[PDB]
This record gives sequence, structure tokens and C-alpha cells, in this order.
Amino acid sequence: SVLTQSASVSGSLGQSVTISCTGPNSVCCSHKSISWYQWPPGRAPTLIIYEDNERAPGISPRFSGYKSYWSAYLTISDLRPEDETTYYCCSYTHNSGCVFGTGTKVSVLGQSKANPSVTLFPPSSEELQANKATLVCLISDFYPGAVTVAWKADSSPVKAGVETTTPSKQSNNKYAASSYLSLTPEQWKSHRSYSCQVTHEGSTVEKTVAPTE
Amino acid sequence: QGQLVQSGAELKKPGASVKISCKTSGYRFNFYHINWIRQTAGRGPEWMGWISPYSGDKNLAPAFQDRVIMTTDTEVPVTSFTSTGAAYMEIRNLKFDDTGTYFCAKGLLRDGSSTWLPYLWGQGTLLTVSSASTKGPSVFPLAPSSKSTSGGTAALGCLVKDYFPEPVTVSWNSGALTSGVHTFPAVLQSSGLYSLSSVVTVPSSSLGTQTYICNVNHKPSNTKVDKRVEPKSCDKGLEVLF
Amino acid sequence: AILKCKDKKFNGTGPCPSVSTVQCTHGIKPVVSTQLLLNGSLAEEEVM
Amino acid sequence: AENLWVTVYYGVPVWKDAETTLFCASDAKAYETEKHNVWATHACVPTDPNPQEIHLENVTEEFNMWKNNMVEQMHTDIISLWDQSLKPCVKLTPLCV
Amino acid sequence: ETFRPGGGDMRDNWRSELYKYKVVKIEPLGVAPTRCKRRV
Amino acid sequence: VFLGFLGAAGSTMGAASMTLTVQARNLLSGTVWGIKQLQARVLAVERYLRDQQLLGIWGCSGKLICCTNVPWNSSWSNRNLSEIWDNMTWLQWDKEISNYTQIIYGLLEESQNQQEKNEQDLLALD
Amino acid sequence: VFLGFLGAAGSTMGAASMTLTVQARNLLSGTVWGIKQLQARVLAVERYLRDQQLLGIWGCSGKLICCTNVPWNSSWSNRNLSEIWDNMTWLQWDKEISNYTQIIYGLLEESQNQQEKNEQDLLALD
Ligand SMILES: *[C@@H]1O[C@H](CO)[C@@H](O[C@@H]2O[C@H](CO)[C@@H](O[C@@H]3O[C@H](CO[C@H]4O[C@H](CO[C@H]5O[C@H](CO)[C@@H](O)[C@H](O)[C@@H]5O)[C@@H](O)[C@H](O[C@H]5O[C@H](CO)[C@@H](O)[C@H](O)[C@@H]5O)[C@@H]4O)[C@@H](O)[C@H](O[C@H]4O[C@H](CO)[C@@H](O)[C@H](O)[C@@H]4O)[C@@H]3O)[C@H](O)[C@H]2NC(C)=O)[C@H](O)[C@H]1NC(C)=O
Ligand SMILES: *[C@@H]1O[C@H](CO)[C@@H](O[C@@H]2O[C@H](CO)[C@@H](O[C@@H]3O[C@H](CO)[C@@H](O)[C@H](O)[C@@H]3O)[C@H](O)[C@H]2NC(C)=O)[C@H](O)[C@H]1NC(C)=O
Ligand SMILES: *[C@@H]1O[C@H](CO)[C@@H](O[C@@H]2O[C@H](CO)[C@@H](O)[C@H](O)[C@H]2NC(C)=O)[C@H](O)[C@H]1NC(C)=O
Ligand SMILES: *[C@@H]1O[C@H](CO)[C@@H](O)[C@H](O)[C@H]1NC(C)=O
Ligand SMILES: *[C@@H]1O[C@H](CO)[C@@H](O)[C@H](O)[C@H]1NC(C)=O
Ligand SMILES: *[C@@H]1O[C@H](CO)[C@@H](O)[C@H](O)[C@H]1NC(C)=O
Ligand SMILES: *[C@@H]1O[C@H](CO)[C@@H](O)[C@H](O)[C@H]1NC(C)=O
Ligand SMILES: *[C@@H]1O[C@H](CO)[C@@H](O)[C@H](O)[C@H]1NC(C)=O
Repeated sequence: SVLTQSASVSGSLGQSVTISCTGPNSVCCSHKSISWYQWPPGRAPTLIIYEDNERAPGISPRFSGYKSYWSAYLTISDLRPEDETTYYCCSYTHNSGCVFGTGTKVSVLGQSKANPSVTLFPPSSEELQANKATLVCLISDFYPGAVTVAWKADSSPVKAGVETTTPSKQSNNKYAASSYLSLTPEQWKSHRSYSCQVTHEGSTVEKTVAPTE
Repeated sequence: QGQLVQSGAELKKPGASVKISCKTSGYRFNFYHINWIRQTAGRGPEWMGWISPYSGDKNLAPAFQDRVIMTTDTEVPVTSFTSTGAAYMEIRNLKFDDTGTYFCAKGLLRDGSSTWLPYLWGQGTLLTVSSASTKGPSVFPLAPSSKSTSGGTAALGCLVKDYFPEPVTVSWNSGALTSGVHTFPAVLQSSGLYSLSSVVTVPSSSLGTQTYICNVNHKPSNTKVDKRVEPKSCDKGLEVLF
Repeated sequence: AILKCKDKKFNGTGPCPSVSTVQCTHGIKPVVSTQLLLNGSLAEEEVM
Repeated sequence: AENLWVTVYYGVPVWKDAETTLFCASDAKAYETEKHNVWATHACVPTDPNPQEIHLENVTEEFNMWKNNMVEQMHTDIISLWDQSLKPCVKLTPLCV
Repeated sequence: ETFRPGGGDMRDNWRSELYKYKVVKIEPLGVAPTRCKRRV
Repeated sequence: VFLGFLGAAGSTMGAASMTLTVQARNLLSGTVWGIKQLQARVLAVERYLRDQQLLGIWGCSGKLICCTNVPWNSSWSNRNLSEIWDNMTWLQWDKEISNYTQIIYGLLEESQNQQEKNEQDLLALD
Repeated sequence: VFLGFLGAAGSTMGAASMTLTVQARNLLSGTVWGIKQLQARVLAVERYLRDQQLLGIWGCSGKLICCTNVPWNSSWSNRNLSEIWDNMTWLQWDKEISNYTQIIYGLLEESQNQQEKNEQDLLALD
């Protein structure tokens, strides 16, 4: 994109945070208007600021805008846990259309830690008559959203059929994920147990199911 | 202060066309523009264009200047200040980079320097461009597990494995059980098929006082599956409570 | 003022898309009759 | 500045449904029909030679032909019209022989 | 369904011509806010 | 452009404010059945002078537009400047403030020109 | 405080001058036997415009209060400023000046705005 924002910016709770949004003179900012949108991944965006410094209807006064001759800014005072998301800006006029920026991922610091809730599910009886075997490793309620998943076959590393999804933000201002291990019906009945290790901030949690029982 | 509803997600092969609708209600359809904005995982958010139902004037981006057609129906009056309408858009010459979510948005004001500005948005319609055919999902019941022995809580659900394309909606008891329901995103396998999981946290004391029926819906294949999740668990850490 | 509904299809009740205002209505002849309406205003397109 | 202030506007397009006393109008050629005042047209106002009809763009107003008062007014007009036209007429009281 | 000719009430005869008209009153007095203040 | 009487009825308040001198012009317009129009045209001038009296007792007199020294209470449908004149019609606007119309009128006739003009009598004697 | 219509009738002129916007408000108020009120409400607006015409041809137009460039003749009941506004009611006052009311009216419509406005036409051309 021709409109460049800040890659990443942070801010503590009860404090403020500034997001940059600049680019060439052809898009910013002389004789140009700047708007802002709260756009959560996978959800519908919400108009916050329109016409440089005017707030959209129903928008809390915690948001404020400011445009210079070379760049525009967005200050979010009194940070909330539900403000940790992606924010896009738009350069437009009365005639021309919208030219969105690169995007800004805002991380809210000063938040409380949250231990992840892991639950491992064994292959169902209907899948054993197919016959297949799929281990389901669900991860939820962890902050920040950055975890790694490793699998082991009877206390022995697994490098085949290992896949893990990207951490997705929930509705309770927390993150979630899911990992899956593709195995053969023979390996399920040849191993004493299977585990699902999840590492987060040095601390590694692990859940284990056993086909032997 | 209204509502924008679009059509369901469709699957189209590259080279073909697709028509996404957008029905409105709760306001005057002709008093505001209808913007169309898409978002891919390679080009980011992109504004395609808008159209004024009053006049019929259109303004497309140079990128969509030669393969996108926008049409709107006439306004159907409900009250003196509100009405119902529908806006369409037709994108031709589909490619692999056209895969993403497409939104339709209502204008902000009637007059001023920001009349066409997207204010009210719809729910969006997912568009997948692939040569792969539609494959039905395989729903498997998830045996209840122990979440808290001292708390007396548990967790059961269903397993949607191997389906194409996205998305898949899962409800419980025809939309009766919504509390404690956690639906996780799917995984992109090496074969190109997706697979997600749904689980609802419920107390262990509930057995013969509530029926657990997970409702998995896959419209692209026109198939619905209603699985009866067995309340009898196999977790040894939960069997103590029973 | 007197408002006038100018849509070709209107059952006399409900919201009107094309509304116009006038000071005086058109020439309405007070023809007293029953069963058969005589010398009245013709409808537009399909009969109403 | 940022704090707003009220301002009185006179001549704004604002109307509400109501009922009033309507008067008549019937061309100028209709008055030339004379014949000692036929029907009603006696002291009726001549119709404007060039009537104006303003199309209210973007306006959607709800009508109700079954709850319209112009009918109840017209009906009471034609009835009263009938009585006034028979007042100076010959009474056939001694025709019941 | 069977349909038969009716009438009686002559008020119906006027409704066939007054269906496209209705009476409204003009209220030109409207107040509205703006960043405008008078003198002292 | 001249849309005519009640022309900008479906237009925004800001746009309809240009057509104020049009609805004001056609507002006055210059044996039984003849008394039908008499009693009607008598009510016509009474309706006119009624609004003119209010327009006079307020800080206006001069028609069309005039400002006043009354702060806009937020309880009277808190909208923004650009959300009223560029996103709302006079018909749609009068529907919301209808609840507070009688209240605002009192703050114009009583609080203003009764306290403002009396204030001027003190300022004009010196 | 709002005593209502004709409230400060027994109050001093200075005190009753605060109730001017009250008597002015209820002054216009918005087959036989029905013609009884018609001929009455017609005289009502004629009585209103009559005073409004006098109020207009004088150096006033703007209602309630206005000043004029006419010296108060001592022959018109020579009272002091504090003896009029703080020791006399409007009813009691109108009883004395009633003899010179018609005289004063002539000095307002003729001597002023006919000579004042014409004077302004000479001052506005330069
Ligand atoms: C009834 O209701 C309707 C709907 O509510 C309402 O219509 C709205 O009216 C308002 C004005 O009151 C409109 O708001 C304005 O819109 C102006 C139009 O934008 C211009 O730019 C368009 C895009 O041009 C690009 O694309 C073309 C390719 O298509 C390309 O060639 C160009 O080079 C350029 O890249 C252009 O298409 C458009 O042209 C239309 O209009 C002209 C007349 O001007 C007409 O001849 C054409 O045929 C075509 O229909 C137009 O030129 C916009 O400029 C304007 O912004 C200026 O004005 C505001 C003040 O209003 C200033 O503050 C600002 O700084 C700018 O100077 C403003 O945004 C709105 O768009 C209408 N539509 C809606 C809301 O959907 C009616 O007015 C109502 N009528 C009544 C009687 O009530
Ligand atoms: C009975 O119905 C017939 C319809 O078949 C009536 O004849 C039509 O009368 C109308 C006028 O009321 C004519 O409309 C005129 O058209 C010309 C064409 O330019 C236009 O310039 C005029 O201003 C007017 O609109 C119409 O032409 C005519 N139809 C035909 C075929 O000539 C007839 O008048 C009705 N009789 C009544 C109501 O007593
Ligand atoms: C006159 O036509 C209107 C259409 O504008 C009818 O209104 C609709 O009526 C149907 C059922 O008859 C309802 O389902 C719709 O919801 C109505 N629409 C609106 C906007 O109200 C109306 O019913 C018709 N009247 C008669 C007597 O047939
Ligand atoms: C209202 O509009 C003004 C424009 O002058 C803007 O500064 C202000 O932030 C807006 N307020 C809200 C609540 O939208
Ligand atoms: C504004 O309205 C509120 C009612 O919500 C009222 O309590 C308040 O007194 C009003 N403001 C003034 C200045 O009267
Ligand atoms: C005005 O008041 C009535 C009841 O007094 C209420 O029903 C209505 O919603 C109010 N108007 C608005 C715009 O809220
Ligand atoms: C004042 O009144 C007296 C009558 O007592 C009269 O003679 C005199 O001319 C008046 N003054 C003026 C300036 O006219
Ligand atoms: C007014 O004049 C009459 C006679 O013209 C006289 O009797 C009366 O006393 C005068 N008024 C006053 C207050 O003197």
C-alpha cells in the first residue's frame, strides 16, 4: 500500500497510545481527509473518527484525532482490554474513494496474566470404524497470544502430521488456538500414550491421554 | 441505525463470475451510498467502490475498473422515514488472489465532504476461489472430559473434520444452548481441507434433565447433521463425580 | 396545503414514494350514482 | 464555539396531518354556463389559469383514503347544496289529493 | 368467492377520486442548534 | 434553483435553509358556501399573526433567521452540527424535538427579550 | 415569579414593567351563534394590528420597550422619576395622562420617524 502506518505500537492500561499514519503527498495529507476504523480480525469494523478530528455517532470521547501536513495521529486515552486489535486509517476526499493503510496492531500492556486451559480429546469410536485417528488439542484463555505446540509419541518427539493453528482473539479479550495430530490406527494401538505440550512464556503445560486404558 | 444482510458464502472457480447481494432495512436505502470493501490475506483491506441508489452514479477504483459491476434495486417504502432495499455487485475474471471476505457498507451522511464514507457495515460474505470441489464435513461426537473435579464441571462437544470450503456454523439444541460454547478456528491441512472443533462447558450433574444435540450446518453441500452427544463420559477424573 | 400521490400503483393506503403538493385538486365532478362509477378518473396500467 | 445555541427559523418545510375548511374552484368557462346558477357555481372562486404542482423529491408521506376528511367534507357540501337549491323552489304540498 | 354490486353510502363515491389527496397544515416555526450567538 | 413551495422537504435541514423565503412567501397568499372560505381565510391570518407574534416576542422580529442566547440542552436529542444539517430533514427533526418544543419556546420569550431589553434600558440611559 | 395575566396590575409601574411579556402573550391567543365568535375574533386581530401599527410607525417596531427622542412636557402631570415608577400603578397613571395621550401619540408618529428616517436617507447616501 502507498499509505504507511506504524508496524506495531503499545500502551499501558489507563494510559494513552499514538498511532502514526503517513505517506506521499499524493495521499497524505494536504487537502486530504483522514478517518480511522476499529477492525477486529474476522469481524465487522467500526467507524471511530471521520474528517480528521470528528468522532462518529455513539463513539466514546476517549478517542481523538489530529492531522498535520505530513501525517495524522490517533490517541486512545484510558486504554481498555478490548482495545487490543488492528486499527486501519483511510485517506479520502469528497470526490475520490478510500485508500487504506498498512495497518496497526495495538498491544495493550499492563494486563494480568492468564494460564491457558488445555483439553486433549481421544479419537471417537465412529472414527475408529472408518478407520482413522485424530487427536484434538484445544488451547484457550491465554495471554499474550503466542504459544508453541509440540507432540510426543510415548515420550518421544513427533515430526510427522503436526499442525497448529494461529492464535485467535476471543470475545473475552483473550486468545485461543487449536492443534491437531494425524496418526495411523496402528500407532494408536502401538503406543502407551500420547501427549500435547504447550509452551508459553517459558512455562510448558502438557496433557496426556492413553489408549491402553 | 439499521441492518445490512448479505447472501451466503459461495464457491466459484477462477474465470467464472459471482453475484453477492446485500439487503437493507431500518433506514432509507436511497439516502445513503453503498460501499463495497474486500480484504485478502495478501493485499490487505481494499476499497472497491460505491453507488448512490438515488441517482445511480458509480465510482470504481482503477483496480476494479474493468471487471466489477454494481447494481441496486428500487426502494420499497415501509414507513415515512424507513424503507427496505437491496444492493448487488458482480465481479468477473476471478483469480486466486480474490479469495477473502467481501463487505457492503452504508454511507455516513447525506451532504458534506464525507457523504459516501462507510459507516454501517454488513456481516460480510466469504468468497473462496479454488479449483477444488465441494466436500461435505464429517461430524464426530466428542466424549465429555473432566475440567474440574472439585468444581463439578465438564466439557463436551462435536468434531467437524475434513470439509471444504469455509465456513461452518455449529449450534446446540436448535440454538437453545449458547452459554459456555467455545468454537475454535479450523486448520489448513496439507490436502487443502479444513477442520474445526466446538465444545460447550456444562455441569456434570446434568444428565437426564437436558438433551445435548449439536447442529452442524454446511450450506455449500446442502447437508445438515444432528448428533446426539452421549452424556456418559470416559474420563476417570470425571467418573468420580458420577 | 394538499399533497398528491403520483405513483401509478397505490391502493390508497400506506407510504407514497412519489409525493407532490398542490393548492387545488383536479376537477372532480360530483356524480351521484350506485353500483357503477360513472365519469370518473381512469387508473394507470393495471386496473386497481 | 463548541457549545451550540438555538436559532429560530421561519419558513421551514414542516407539515402535520390536520383538518380544515376547504373552499371551491371551478374554471371560468363553467361560470359562463349561467342558466340562473346551475348546481353550485355561483360565488365560487375561479380556478387558477396556470396551476402549479411541486414534486417533493425524497419525500415519502403516508396516505389513507379510508380515513380522509376531504370526503366527509365534500359529502356534507353536496347534501347542503341539495337543500339550498330546493329552498326557493315550488312546494307541492297540495299534490297529495 | 362470490361478488355482488353494492353502494348505498354515497361517501364511497367521493373516495374513488379523493384517494390521492390529503390535508396537511404548515408549521414554519422550527428551532435548531448552531454555533451562532447574538450581540450584547 | 427553485424547487418551489415545500420543495426541499426531503432535503437536509442545511439544504432546506436555502428555501426559507419560498415557504414564507406562499404562507399568506395575498348566502352560504361563500362563508366557507371566509371563516377559513380569517383563520389563515390568525395562524400567520400567531407565529409572527412568537417571532416578535422572541429575539427575532426580523423573519427568516435569527440567533438567540440560549444554550442547547443535551437532553433535546444530542446530535452534532454535521449530523443535523447534513443528515436529517426538517420533518424528521421536528419529530424528535416535538417533546421539547414547548419548553424551548418559553426560554425564548421570557428569559430573553424580557431580561435583554430591560437590560438595554439600563445601558441606554448612560 | 410569574403572577400571570394582568398580574402586576396593582403593583408599581417599575414592578409591572417586568410583567410586560405576560400581558403581551395572552393578548392575541393563537348557522348563527357561531358567527358570534367570528365577528369577535375578527375585531381581536384588528385591535392587535391597530396597536402594532402605532407601535410600528413610531420609533419602536420592536415591541415591549423602546426609547424616543421626545422631551417630557411638564404640563403632563409633573412627577419625578422615583415618584412614578415606585409610587404609582399603570391604572392610576393612565388616568392622569389620558388627557394628553392623543397629544403624545402625534409627537411620536409624525415628528420622529418621518423626520428621523428621512434624515437617515441623507446620512446613508454618503
Ligand atoms: C435526495 O436525496 C439524495 C440522497 O440522499 C441526495 O443526493 C445526495 O446529494 C448530496 C448533495 O446534497 C451529495 O453529496 C455531494 O456529492 C457530490 C457528488 O460527487 C461528485 O463526484 C462523483 C465522483 O466523480 C468521480 O468519478 C467519476 C466516474 O464516475 C470520474 O469521472 C470523476 O473524474 C471523479 O473521479 C461524480 O460522479 C458526481 O457527479 C454527479 O453529480 C453531478 C452534479 O454535481 C451530476 O451532473 C452527475 O451526473 C453525477 O450525478 C459528483 O460530481 C460531491 O461533489 C459533494 O462534495 C462537495 O459538496 C459538498 C457540499 O455538499 C462540499 O462540502 C464538499 O467540500 C464538496 O465540494 C457532496 O459530497 C450526495 O452524493 C448525494 N447522494 C447520496 C447522499 O447518496 C439529493 O441531493 C436529495 N435531493 C433533494 C432534492 O432532497
Ligand atoms: C371517457 O373516457 C375517454 C377515454 O377513452 C375520454 O376521452 C379522453 O379524454 C381525455 C381528456 O379527459 C383526453 O386527454 C387529452 O389528451 C390530449 C392529447 O394530447 C392532451 O393534449 C389533453 O391535455 C388531454 O390530456 C384523451 O385524449 C381522450 N381520449 C381519446 C381517445 O381521445 C373521455 O373524455 C371520457 N368522457 C368523460 C370523462 O365524460
Ligand atoms: C396496500 O398496499 C400496501 C403495500 O404498500 C400493503 O402493505 C403491505 O401489506 C402486506 C399484506 O397485505 C404486508 O405483508 C406488508 O408488510 C405491508 N407493507 C407495508 C409497508 O406496510 C397494504 O396491506 C395494502 N392494503 C390493502 C388494504 O390491501
Ligand atoms: C462534533 O463535531 C465537531 C466538529 O466541529 C467535532 O470537533 C466533535 O468532536 C464532534 N463530537 C462528537 C461527539 O461527534
Ligand atoms: C436539560 O434537561 C434536563 C432533563 O434531562 C434538565 O434536568 C435540565 O435542567 C435541563 N437544563 C437546563 C439548563 O434547564
Ligand atoms: C417523546 O415523548 C414520548 C412520550 O412522552 C416518547 O414516546 C417519544 O419516544 C419521545 N420522542 C423521542 C424522539 O424520543
Ligand atoms: C407643553 O404644554 C403647554 C400647555 O400647558 C404648551 O403650552 C406647550 O407648548 C407644551 N410644550 C411643547 C414643547 O409643545
Ligand atoms: C383631564 O381633563 C378633564 C377635563 O378635560 C379634567 O376634569 C381632569 O381633571 C383632567 N385630568 C387630570 C388628571 O387633571
